[PDB]
Amino acid sequence: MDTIAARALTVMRACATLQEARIVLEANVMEILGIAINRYNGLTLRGVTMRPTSLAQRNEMFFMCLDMMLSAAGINVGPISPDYTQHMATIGVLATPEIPFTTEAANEIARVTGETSTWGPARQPYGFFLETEETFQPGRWFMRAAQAATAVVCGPDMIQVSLNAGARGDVQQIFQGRNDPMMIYLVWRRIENFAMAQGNSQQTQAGVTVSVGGVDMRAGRIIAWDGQAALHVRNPTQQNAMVQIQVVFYISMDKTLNQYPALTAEIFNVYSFRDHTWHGLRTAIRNRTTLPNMLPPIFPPNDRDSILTLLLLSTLADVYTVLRPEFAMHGVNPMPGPLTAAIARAAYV
Amino acid sequence: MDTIAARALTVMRACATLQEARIVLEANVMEILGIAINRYNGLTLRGVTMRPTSLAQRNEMFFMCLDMMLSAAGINVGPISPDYTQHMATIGVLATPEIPFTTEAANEIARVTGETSTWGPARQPYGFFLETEETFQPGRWFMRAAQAATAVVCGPDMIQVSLNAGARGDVQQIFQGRNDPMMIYLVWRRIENFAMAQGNSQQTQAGVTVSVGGVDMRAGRIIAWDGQAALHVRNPTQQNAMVQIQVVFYISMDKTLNQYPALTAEIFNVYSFRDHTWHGLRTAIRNRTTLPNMLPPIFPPNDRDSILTLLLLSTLADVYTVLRPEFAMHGVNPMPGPLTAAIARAAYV
Amino acid sequence: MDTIAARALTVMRACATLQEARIVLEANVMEILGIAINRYNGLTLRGVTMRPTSLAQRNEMFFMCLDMMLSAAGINVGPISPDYTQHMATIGVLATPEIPFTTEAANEIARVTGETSTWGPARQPYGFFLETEETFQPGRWFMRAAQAATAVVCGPDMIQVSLNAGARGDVQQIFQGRNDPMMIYLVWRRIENFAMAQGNSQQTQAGVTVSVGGVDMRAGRIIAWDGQAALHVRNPTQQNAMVQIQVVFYISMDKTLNQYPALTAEIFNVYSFRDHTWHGLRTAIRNRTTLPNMLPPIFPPNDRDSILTLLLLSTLADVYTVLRPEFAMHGVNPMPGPLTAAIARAAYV
Amino acid sequence: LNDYLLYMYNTRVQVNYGPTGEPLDFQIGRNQYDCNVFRADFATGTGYNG
Repeated sequence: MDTIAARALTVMRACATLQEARIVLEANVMEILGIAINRYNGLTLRGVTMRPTSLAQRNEMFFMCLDMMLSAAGINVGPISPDYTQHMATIGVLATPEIPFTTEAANEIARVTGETSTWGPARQPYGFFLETEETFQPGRWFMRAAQAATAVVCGPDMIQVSLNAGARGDVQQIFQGRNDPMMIYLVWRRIENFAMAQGNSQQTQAGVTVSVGGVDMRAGRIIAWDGQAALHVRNPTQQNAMVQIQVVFYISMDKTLNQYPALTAEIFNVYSFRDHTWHGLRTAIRNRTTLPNMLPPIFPPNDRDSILTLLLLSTLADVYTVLRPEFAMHGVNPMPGPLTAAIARAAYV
Repeated sequence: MDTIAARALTVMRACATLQEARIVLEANVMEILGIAINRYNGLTLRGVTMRPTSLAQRNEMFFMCLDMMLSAAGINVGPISPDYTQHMATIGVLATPEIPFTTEAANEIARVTGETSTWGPARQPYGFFLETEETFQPGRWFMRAAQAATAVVCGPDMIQVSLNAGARGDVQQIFQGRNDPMMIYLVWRRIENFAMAQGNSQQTQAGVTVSVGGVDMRAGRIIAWDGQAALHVRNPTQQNAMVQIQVVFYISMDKTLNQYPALTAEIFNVYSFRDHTWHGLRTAIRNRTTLPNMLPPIFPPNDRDSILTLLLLSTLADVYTVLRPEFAMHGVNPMPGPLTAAIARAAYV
Repeated sequence: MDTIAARALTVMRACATLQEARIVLEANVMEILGIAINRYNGLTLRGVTMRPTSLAQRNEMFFMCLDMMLSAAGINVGPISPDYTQHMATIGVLATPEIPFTTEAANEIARVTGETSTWGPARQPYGFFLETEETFQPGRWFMRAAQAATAVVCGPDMIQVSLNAGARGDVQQIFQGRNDPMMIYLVWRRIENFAMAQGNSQQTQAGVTVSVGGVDMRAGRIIAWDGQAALHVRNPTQQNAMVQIQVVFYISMDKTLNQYPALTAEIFNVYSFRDHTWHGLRTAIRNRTTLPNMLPPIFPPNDRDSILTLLLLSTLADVYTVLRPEFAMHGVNPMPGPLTAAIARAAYV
Repeated sequence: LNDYLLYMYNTRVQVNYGPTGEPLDFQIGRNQYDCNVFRADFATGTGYNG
């Protein structure tokens, strides 16, 4: 199955090699296409040429990559064009052990299937307290009734603790319950000048100490907190004190855009416009998938199928570029006037 | 044209394989360099050997890579060295169809020319309100004369609306006119404790609602906003209320650093020092380009020629590393003492 | 030495190609492994097959990849398994000239040795004022005794100057002394509504100017600052003013995650779980290095040996995925189940 | 079979013998391939038919 996808990839990547009419190919290519094309036309009956020159020959080859791309993904696009029809048989061609694939493509899939099958620690892209409903003014005093120490949020990655003179207490519970962190990296500071309950300026005297799991920690230094240890703040000072604790970044098992090398660059290449023909194509293709048809996913995907699809489409995009295919598509009305940023803008719904 | 570029790239990466003298080469390489060199020494009359050993043989090969690198980027550095004379006929060599290029090289150039010619949605690196002249204190009340609801910026990615008891009004106009966003991702929270015009602490009561285009949205949840729909805030509470709205990230068709796979890592490799000989060579090359000669562009380039150039240099850079070339350069004086983080720091003007 | 590392990578990436039993291999692959395994079994005396099928044949090969992966990174794990024993003769195999390596591998190593042996300007990851101990409330008036202008930090990438009516003064010293920037990109704004020492709202009148090294800069525009020039702030206005200067980002010669193309994903791959047998194997190997055995280094390494290792392990991780080896490891008690997100979480100490 | 897999009237191929002196231990082929498979186990029938 992976082998299948690897082959499909190898072929499309090999088709992108066709830039000119009389150029000579890399030994590697003439070995791949020669076989592939023959086996393809063998079960497809289409007229794919090794060196397409016309346009109908180029469209044909593109339809081929398209077929292999869709197949390798497991997509049944349905009636999307009058000029193109999808041959389910392409899957059988890709299952032919006789068609070789590149080492590059081999490892490429191995990585996807490898990581997409298991979990791992990774730097989360957004602030820790991004999903909070209530936020308080940064640098302002706030003491919840009956408490000597009051921890509270003040931003997407910021919290501040209001300690009374000589007060102490745990703060960890304001962090827990959200997400499922493995290690939270903290860096606390002293709010030297903060506003009081009335508005008057106040000073935080040096001497306040923040200890994690017992051991005392310095201010302005990153701290490896396990999220479970006791986050204890003490104020031995004879005045009101306020200290801010920052979640510089945290790591969890949720997949990020760095699960696979330059995944982002690909995603962009796929969501890109090019022209109306490509636009609609790429769209209609993703309609069958869980991925958003024309606007990047808010949250990075986590399943083999999705990741794969993207890589395949990205490659098919490059193939599209080199082949310069022209053909119809349901609901796509091409505007020939030199294409600009303005026209492209409009196309996105 | 793309073919010319891909060939140049292939040759450089092919030369990059020569790390030692006796080592056996991948038969694929022997074909490439066998042809390339034969047609180069024929149209340039230089003595480049496939298996260099001396040093002058190594330099000669590098000058070739440089000649191609330049010819491919369409650059004419002029008289920058007493040892090197850029022979412009290199383009003629890079146009020889008998010279093959790698599948990798093909897909590489196809990508550059691919995205460079069209637009696409990107995550955008900086904050939405980065280019604002004015800013307000985060968490402080402000009511512009005669209004009942006043939106006001308070950060690079932050705004806050001051609502009177029972007030309501649109906010969208504060976002408009800036950049060219396609989709702005929001996440609003309630500023539970803010400062009044006088300084006293005020509370925001639960009941405030923020609706996008008519539909009511929850607090602390990311929202896909097109930027045109009505961002209407309502305060059915019998007290003053202040809410903070955050632009976690937005998307626009402006090229970012993720247009081409690991563009950043490539850039770094080019802007690196290595040694003075390299440094100056690289600078002198970029003096011909619209790209900053020794400091990362603040804004990511967006044209074929730019990106293309960078890559050709990045490769030419590795070619430099492996070959270990030694030559004179006008206006550059080599300091042979071991090279330290200090010596390099000084070379960057 | 570099030649040695590339060969090891070539072999590993080649072993990854064996996804199935009867699949047709690229003539290139057979030619390589044919020599590699023939010479390895000669100096090691083990039985590795080109077309492994059983399991012991699969382990034998994986062990070979491990032996090479280690020899290349220069590691000696010692007694960590009853099934496996590291042969030091493996280094002699990776030096045998008759064993070729790919163009891809050569260009991969040349990139590591390249940027690792020198420095370069790169966008730093965290905020400028991250390693600070004291922070003040953003938007609050604070004038240090006897001064007409008082600059003070209020965020990880923020500072705010408090000017008196008709006051002027240099500010550059608050930035200096930290890190070792080459260029610090700024963008200043006028705090249109700030809190006074007492709590009342105060307006900043238009007219306040900021000039770098003499020349006057606009508000809300990015400013390339060399960190040495005179950052002067003036206030010709007849009232109290407050402006915020932001360090959007800055560049320094410290290695970042973008030193090597998509290094992030390569790291994530190695730090991923897969299964207990992997987890332990990867950990036990990292115990011989300066790298954290099971959690992403907060700070991106900067030495040849460190990065080189990450790549060899990232690749060996893929080799693991494809070969599906099964063997014992001291201290590791494998749970033969299907594996869940929970079980992986628990495995990380 | 053995005697004749070993009789090369053309250019010779890599014959990587096995520790056992028993016929068909080697692995002739530029891709190896056991000839040990075509041994002769009666309980398996690994060499001859079916």
